[PDB]
Amino acid sequence: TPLYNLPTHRACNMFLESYKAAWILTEDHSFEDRMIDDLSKAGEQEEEEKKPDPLHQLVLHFSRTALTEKSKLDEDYLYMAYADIMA
Amino acid sequence: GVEIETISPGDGRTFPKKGQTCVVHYTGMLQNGKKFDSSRDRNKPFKFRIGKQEVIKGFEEGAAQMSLGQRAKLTCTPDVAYGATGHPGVIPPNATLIFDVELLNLE
Amino acid sequence: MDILELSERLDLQRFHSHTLRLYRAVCALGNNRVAHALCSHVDQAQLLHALEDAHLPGPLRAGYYDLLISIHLESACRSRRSMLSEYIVPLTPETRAITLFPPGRKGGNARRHGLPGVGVTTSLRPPHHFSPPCFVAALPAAGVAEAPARLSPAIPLEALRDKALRMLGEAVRDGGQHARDPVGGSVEFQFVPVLKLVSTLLVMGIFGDEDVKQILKMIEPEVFTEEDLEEGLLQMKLPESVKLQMCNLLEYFCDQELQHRVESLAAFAERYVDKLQANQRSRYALLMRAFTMSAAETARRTREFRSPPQEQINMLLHFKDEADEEDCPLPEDIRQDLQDFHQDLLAHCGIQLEGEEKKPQSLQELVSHMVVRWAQEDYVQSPELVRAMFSLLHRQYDGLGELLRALPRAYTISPSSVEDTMSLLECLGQIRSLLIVQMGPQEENLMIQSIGNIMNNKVFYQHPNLMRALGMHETVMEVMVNVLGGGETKEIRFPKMVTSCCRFLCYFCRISRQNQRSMFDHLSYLLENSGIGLGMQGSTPLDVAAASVIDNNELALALQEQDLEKVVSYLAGCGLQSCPMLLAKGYPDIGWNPCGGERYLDFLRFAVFVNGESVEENANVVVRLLIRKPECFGPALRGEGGSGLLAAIEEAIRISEDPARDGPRVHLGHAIMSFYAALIDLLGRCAPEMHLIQAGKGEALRIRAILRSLVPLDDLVGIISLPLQIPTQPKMSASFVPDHKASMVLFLDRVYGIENQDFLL
Amino acid sequence: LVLNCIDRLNVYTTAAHFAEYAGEEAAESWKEIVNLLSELLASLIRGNRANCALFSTNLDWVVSKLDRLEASSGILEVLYCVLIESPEVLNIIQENHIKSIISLLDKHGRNHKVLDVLCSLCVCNGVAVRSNQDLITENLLPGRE
Amino acid sequence: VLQMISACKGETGAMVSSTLKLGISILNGGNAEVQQKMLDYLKDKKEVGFFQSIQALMQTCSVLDLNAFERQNKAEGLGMVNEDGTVINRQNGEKVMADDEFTQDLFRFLQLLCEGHNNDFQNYLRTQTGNTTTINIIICTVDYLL
Repeated sequence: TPLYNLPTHRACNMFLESYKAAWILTEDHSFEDRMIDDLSKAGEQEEEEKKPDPLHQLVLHFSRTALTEKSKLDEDYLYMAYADIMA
Repeated sequence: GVEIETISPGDGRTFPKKGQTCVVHYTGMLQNGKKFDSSRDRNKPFKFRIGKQEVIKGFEEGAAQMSLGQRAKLTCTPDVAYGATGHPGVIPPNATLIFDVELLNLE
Repeated sequence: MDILELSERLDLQRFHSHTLRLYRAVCALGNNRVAHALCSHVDQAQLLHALEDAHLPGPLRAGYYDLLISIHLESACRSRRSMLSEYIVPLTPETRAITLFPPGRKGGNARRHGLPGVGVTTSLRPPHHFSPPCFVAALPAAGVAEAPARLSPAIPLEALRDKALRMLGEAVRDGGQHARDPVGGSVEFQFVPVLKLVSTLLVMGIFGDEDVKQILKMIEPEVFTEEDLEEGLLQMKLPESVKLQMCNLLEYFCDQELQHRVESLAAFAERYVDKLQANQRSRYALLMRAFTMSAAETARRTREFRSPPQEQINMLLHFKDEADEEDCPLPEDIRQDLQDFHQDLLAHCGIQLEGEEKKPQSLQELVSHMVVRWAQEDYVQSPELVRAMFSLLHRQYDGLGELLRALPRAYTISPSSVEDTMSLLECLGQIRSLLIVQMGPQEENLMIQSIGNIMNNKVFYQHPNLMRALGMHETVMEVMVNVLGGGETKEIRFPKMVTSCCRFLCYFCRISRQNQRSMFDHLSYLLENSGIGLGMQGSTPLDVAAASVIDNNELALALQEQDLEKVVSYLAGCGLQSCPMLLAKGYPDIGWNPCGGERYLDFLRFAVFVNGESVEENANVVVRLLIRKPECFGPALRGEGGSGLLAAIEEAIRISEDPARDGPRVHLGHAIMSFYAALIDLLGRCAPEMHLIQAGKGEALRIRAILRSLVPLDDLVGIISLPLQIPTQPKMSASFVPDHKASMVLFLDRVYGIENQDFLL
Repeated sequence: LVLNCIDRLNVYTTAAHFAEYAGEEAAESWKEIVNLLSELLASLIRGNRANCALFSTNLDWVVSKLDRLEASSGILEVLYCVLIESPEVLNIIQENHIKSIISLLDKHGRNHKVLDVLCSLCVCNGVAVRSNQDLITENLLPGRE
Repeated sequence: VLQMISACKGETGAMVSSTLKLGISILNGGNAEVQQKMLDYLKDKKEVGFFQSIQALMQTCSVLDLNAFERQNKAEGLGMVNEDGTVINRQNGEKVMADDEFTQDLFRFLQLLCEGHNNDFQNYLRTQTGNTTTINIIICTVDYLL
């Protein structure tokens, strides 16, 4: 009785919750190493004091956000995701 | 005490009735000043009804005694058109309004 | 003086640019009145002529473009962008008719992903509600009279879109021709304003299908032909601002693609749950037909009947594969369809599924290659461009993360039930648009009217996940903490609006459980804020705190301790205060807080009993905190300073009939007796459970001894024995309350106990 | 003491030919010292966040001492720094300050700094103010000319 | 990483957890080059506060307690059945510690930072000379162990 004779909205929400708690987010991608290899491998497509094109602008940007004023900072989920990806 | 300068060419012998809808093609013109409104610039005639207020009473009484296609210079006195307060940011207080209404409604 | 004159009168050109900046700043963040006022000066024809002209200077062209953007297509764009993270699908045959749509024409799984934003997308977003500007309408005589603000002036959208399309076509043709004379004197003044305009129009959602196809074709005519000459913008050296505009354009396209994907998943989910319901009905019918010759009949009955639907759904779905384990009560028919859909979805994302210059033939690979190419160029000196670039790069590599972030904001609305949803969404958008503006009388009146026109909605009653998502409770709390805190004594500014807010807070508490916990911690923050500022009369948030913990049985067990210390410290401070408002209202100066003390006692009454029980931990904590400070519960009249409770109640009675200390609806005697009744009720409800646990431990016995020693005997009986009024000339809340006797009975039963002589007396 | 010194030096009814009250070698050293003091206050409140909040106590005196004939250079820039580096004083601005700003704009020519200050006077740090914008749109532009 | 960890002081938000995880990830195995680079950077900058931030962060770490355990046991006792509230009442019984992973990560990062036998980081941590303030992390760690 609780299974059938139910509005489709409850079933749809329940399916969404169950699919969220499913085989998804089970580390079945392994794409981080591929992206890291694909970024730094492009050092110079056609090119002494020149900074490296990849993996250096990001580091300098994060350092310059570190060395800013106005006490501490918050939010910044980009640095979150990138540090998690590297680790 | 409103002066009307009717321009005779433009024919038309159909006075606007009370309660129907007619269109206008006026362009605004402030006294001893500049142009602030123009229905020709928007390329869209203005539609309004007669006898249900919703416009300037001075403008309505100036446009009442007019025929189809007959433009004129309806000078609205400021004491009844916009009063001593006026529109805040467009029309300065106690200033007359001058319009040249043109009629093109097919009824 | 001619506009086209740039070589001379440079100071005049700078002055005109700053004038345009002032005009744009005046028309910022709403303010439709100044929008109409600027529409009076810079009308439609002038804006279109400045748009179409190409001999104009750079700064003036940029100023005119941004002025048009901030006048006409600003408020609607902000309102629609504020709700781009919300995905709601109805139940129409159009929803069932849209899916991932693989290119099955001479293809299949190993085909393209389809052009994003080609239309046929269904969602629930409010209309923009434009209005044509006018200047011959007389203003209403009544001042404001709860006017619903105004509306932004309307312009022909199709003509503007066509002009923008032909403008971008001319610009890209000129860029391909490599002319030495830019429209604005530089590449920036030629590309940035038109790109900003077309981005705003694309966010608007005015383009159909052919327009979007043409735009996608002219962006990159290399891998967009599945549906040397005219080179796309992606193959041209451009400055930083053009890169920012193209990054925003790509972000909008990817957001549209994600919305289409989640709508397709919702349609598939509806089909799957319909099939599952049909299969469950068939299985139940067969089980009813043949229910004998079995040994696990009781187990099956308990599993499919005596279980919540969540557990049943989780058992029937999460056990479908279990990494090739089966052990599920479902056939192998829908399993193949589920596996095929999962494989198709993983193929749609950036997963190769096989191994974990070249033509991309897609969007994700195209944007990744383009970002790598831009990185391969010279070092970028703009931090914001780098940040947006890296955000776009990361957003196009992890579809699982964005999908997991977007699923909680997804829901399915019943068919023929969209009018109320549109009304609620429009009200929420208005609430946000008035949140981004500083407070005042007219906007608070509009907010009160909107929150009073939202009560009769027939949507807030059900579906708690709509308000659990979105975050509109957070918006309400931000609004109220803005009007309450931040200005020390500015809390008293703008009253009479917290009543509807507090009613909403109580209702949102009473809807569900997770919302109850979230608004519990939020309301704890609110009671802290009210304590730092003494609070306010009327619909006090302390009453909301009392009403929020009427029946939880889960939060009180894990409730903190420092909040109780703050509450009792505030109560003691109120008791030692002299009530400056009471003396100014026409009452004698008494060093005691009647209303604050009564409200605090009422709140503490609701935070002890939980569900009729008595949590011993919170009981002993509140006893220790209350008795640690002698200057509490009226130390100068309860008996701490050397007085008696019987003498105090006799004095309160003598004040009650024919009062003379006070002048004019709440007097002192009723407040005193209500405070004493509330305190005694709190003490009675704080007794250590029942005799079932007091016979084994000593803490309960010590608490009982302390409570019995706090108040003497022959006092409750004497109070009860006091005569009442005439039993049924009219009377009001000035004499003895009959509920006081109930509190006396409860305290006598729950603390003193029972015997023969006292019981018969 | 700086405000007191400025007030004492500004007791002159015109600060141009009233040097006989003080004597000789004072008329020549008037505009330069006034501009130097204004620039000193300007560099003082520039960059610091707490200093602007502390100094944002008497804006009426600064507004009144704005159109002091020769005081166009400087003084205005102090108010601009206070507005930029302390977006909290923008709460007690009545119509008097707006009228004074408009009078300064019409009296000291078409200076772009005045329009910049008026531009910064409406929008606050992410929050719009309806009162200031409505006051600006009806006083600076009550029409034309 | 050293600048990011020196920005947030006292607060134990996700910022510090992500920084410590990245420090674990980069310093796993104890490369001599990374240690030398960090020592050179700290000696060149001579910036105080990083040690202060570390001390403040470690001072607010969590320890086992009896009343919290009793509260968790009472919560796990339930007594009533709600709408699938068993999985949401507690975070799998982590209300007693809620910080063991972060503390272990921080101590692991400190261990990987000082694992070489160069006898250089030990003297710096015991008494730094480039700054005008001594922190003496060893005594604070002893207090945490006690």
